Amino acid sequence: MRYLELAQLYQKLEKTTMKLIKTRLVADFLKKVPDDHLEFIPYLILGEVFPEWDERELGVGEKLLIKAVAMATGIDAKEIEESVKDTGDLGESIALAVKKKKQKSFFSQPLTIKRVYQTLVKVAETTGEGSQDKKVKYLADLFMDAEPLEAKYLARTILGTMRTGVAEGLLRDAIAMAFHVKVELVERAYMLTSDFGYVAKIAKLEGNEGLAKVQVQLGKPIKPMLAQQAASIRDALLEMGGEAEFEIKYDGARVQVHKDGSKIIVYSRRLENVTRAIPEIVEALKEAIIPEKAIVEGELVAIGENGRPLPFQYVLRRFRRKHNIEEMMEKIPLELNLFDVLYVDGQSLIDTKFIDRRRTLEEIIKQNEKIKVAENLITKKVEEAEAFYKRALEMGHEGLMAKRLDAVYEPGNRGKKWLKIKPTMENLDLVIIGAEWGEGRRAHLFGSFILGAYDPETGEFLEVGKVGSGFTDDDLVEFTKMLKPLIIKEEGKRVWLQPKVVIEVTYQEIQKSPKYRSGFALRFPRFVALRDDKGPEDADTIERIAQLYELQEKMKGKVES
Ligand SMILES: Nc1ncnc2c1ncn2[C@@H]1O[C@H](COP(=O)(O)O)[C@@H](O)[C@H]1O
Ligand SMILES: [Mg+2]
Repeated sequence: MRYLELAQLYQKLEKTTMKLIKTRLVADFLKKVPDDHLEFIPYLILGEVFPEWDERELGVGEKLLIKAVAMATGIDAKEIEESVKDTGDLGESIALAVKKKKQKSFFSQPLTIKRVYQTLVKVAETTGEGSQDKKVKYLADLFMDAEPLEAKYLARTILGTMRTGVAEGLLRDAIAMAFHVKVELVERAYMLTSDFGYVAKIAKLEGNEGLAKVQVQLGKPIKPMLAQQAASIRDALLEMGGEAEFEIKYDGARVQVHKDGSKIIVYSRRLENVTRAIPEIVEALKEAIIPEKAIVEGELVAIGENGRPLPFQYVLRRFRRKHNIEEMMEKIPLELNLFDVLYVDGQSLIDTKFIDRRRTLEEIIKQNEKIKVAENLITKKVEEAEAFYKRALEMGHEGLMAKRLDAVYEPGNRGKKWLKIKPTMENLDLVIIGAEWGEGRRAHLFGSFILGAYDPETGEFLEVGKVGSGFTDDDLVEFTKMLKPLIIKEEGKRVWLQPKVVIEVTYQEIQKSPKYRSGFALRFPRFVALRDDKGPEDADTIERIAQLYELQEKMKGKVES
């Protein structure tokens, strides 16, 4: 299949604002894709080369890209740069360079999707000595045969700036539509493997039966099972049927570990491969995990000099690797509190009752300085769990998790099989979808941020509030530098932003406002932290908010006596 057909799809996608039309376009295209392109085509359709959990990345910036295009077209980098000043878009200017290339090298050897994909992969894997020059050459080889339209999309694909309105929801729907399979099964398989390519392939070749048989695949992250919040230990035990597994709810960053022999991959909550950020934990895991193959997950916690937990922000700091891992391992010691096992030696435990998974976890983990098994208590006595809860809080943790003993693991689901019990309404993790410049001496900084809750089915982020409290001057400076590149529209003090930054905020109250489309509004939110271990698509949803609203109202309804 020619890359031109894919470029033509991108163009059609950009020419419609309609999700249903986009779904159709993508589905029709998926139907034409050769079977051996299915494993990667979904990502290319999203304008990405690899799944977010891959670790591989094209180490190509605007300059290197321009250099490759200049090399491929015979047009000076400066000229391409000067073109951007008139076009306002590098993609369009690259298309022009390629269009002009016709004068000196008129015939192209038509780009195939296969060649483009294989090239991008080679580029990403070229990190050796003179990786940069090699990447320029691979890309130049590609742009030499590109048609203008193709070049524009190849460029945006390389830069990660593709703007097709295709989100995971639409891609899921497109796969279901293209191969006449149940969207629920496409979703089930996606929650288990986080791999749209894998899911699409199976959908096409095996249909529903195949999708229903999909099991976790070692190395591919499983979307984490989430939890609803209960008002109290008592309420949690009641919901559980009178008995439950209780565990300390550790305040750190959730990670998922895949082990194959001595090979370890650790994924963060947003499924970023963060293995490289925590070498000491990886080493500890090779030792702590007994079975050759396993997938387990836990809460990675920063530990202070007094042995108590440090703020979870410290763990997220470790993930960003802004300082040398060497210094940070010293400055920010970590401990991983494992709380689930989803696979062991070729056997998926997703459909295994929790009690068996926990027993397996206890059996498979030889705890060490770094790797621990979450402390638990299985009880039917509210007072026992309450004592455990009190202790969890005195220990500096968040409270307790209560988990149904007979429940299977539900990838990506925020059900009631796992419940969180805390002393306060949990903070919301929302997407910054806009901001407003501050006033007076703060006019050069964003001083307020519009928060959006993610909508999976639609892919958009609906406004649920505006936070302008809790940020120190430095926070404002940092967020302004971080968000300026995301501006997509500006109007007075108001700026609209690409939905990419998730932040945690407290709120005085969740209000059910007829006002906004979301139906909700947060009363006086306050900044708590940057939650970059969560992608925009991992942010709290309207449903999550509605759930907290119900909890809030349930408690207000109980006020007095
Ligand atoms: N023992 C535990 N079991 C499960 N989740 C835990 C535990 N300790 C801390 N956590 C965190 O609590 C969260 C509960 O689900 P949610 O609040 O929906 O993210 C998980 O995502 C983890 O980050
Ligand atoms: Mg947490």
